[PDB]
Amino acid sequence: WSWESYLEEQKAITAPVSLFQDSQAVTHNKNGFKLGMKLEGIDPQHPSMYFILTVAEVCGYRLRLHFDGYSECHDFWVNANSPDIHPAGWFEKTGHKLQPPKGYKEEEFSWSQYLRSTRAQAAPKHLFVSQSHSPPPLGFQVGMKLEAVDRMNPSLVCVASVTDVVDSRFLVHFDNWDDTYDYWCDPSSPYIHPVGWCQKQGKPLTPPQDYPDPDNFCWEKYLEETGASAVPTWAFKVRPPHSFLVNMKLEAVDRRNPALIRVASVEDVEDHRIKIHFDGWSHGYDFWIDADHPDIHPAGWCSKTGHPLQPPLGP
Amino acid sequence: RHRKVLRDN
Repeated sequence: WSWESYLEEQKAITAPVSLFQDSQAVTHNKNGFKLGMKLEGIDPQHPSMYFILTVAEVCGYRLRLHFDGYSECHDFWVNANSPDIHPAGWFEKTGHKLQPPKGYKEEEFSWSQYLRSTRAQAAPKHLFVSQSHSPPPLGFQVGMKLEAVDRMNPSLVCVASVTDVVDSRFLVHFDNWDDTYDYWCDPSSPYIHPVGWCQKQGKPLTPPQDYPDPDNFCWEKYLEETGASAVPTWAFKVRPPHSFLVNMKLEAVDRRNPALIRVASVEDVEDHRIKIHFDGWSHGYDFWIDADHPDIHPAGWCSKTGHPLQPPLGP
Repeated sequence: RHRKVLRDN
């Protein structure tokens, strides 16, 4: 099986490398993560929370992470250039809470004591693209407020806060709702807007959960009572639309078995999202993904990184 | 996983 032959038989094209972000495309970086290395990372189910994680498996430029003390059914894959993972000790030097291994208390945990007990190695610092040493997203301070699409109820644009800032990204939280709605952004995110956007647009603004007299929510009053400032309007940047076109081919991580990466096709497109189809499979498995998601790649990515590529289901 | 829903509690 080769891309060349397949693109020949299917009279098709891959999405050009130049349509992807550098981080989605890069193949020449070695994976320096090793089995059993320990580190800190975001829980994909609770994006505001940080946990101790151990390298459980490595495949090409990808690694499987395991939550120390918890069940192996929570393991997840990331790329070796993930910004969502950090070296041991990062939480304390940067103002982040670390959830201890299952069974520990928070001040019963130290890295030096834990590495002694486990006889494990911390993943070396030079492996991590994100250590809170890069330029911050200009204008986005912790505690500032903004309006944001609830991506889990995306008809709603809502009162939101910046709750975390790490290198070039920041964490959006929906005031008085739980953290499961939190998501990480940069200043060009198409899902976020300055305070006052909804009313300039003539769109309803969803106030904090159970806010008194929700219809008469007023930004100026809410800001004053919470002792908060709005993110300034100049900090918000326009992201240009992607240029992926229908039928272009690429490589995508399987959401149903994320250890796999499959031959894929652009099935449909929006300004900032693409609908993926896995060639050879039911359209029931098709799915929308943001164009900047870390789990889509140009053709050749698997080959060049040392990851198996799943070829289309044949007859 | 429940969507946002208008309720009266």
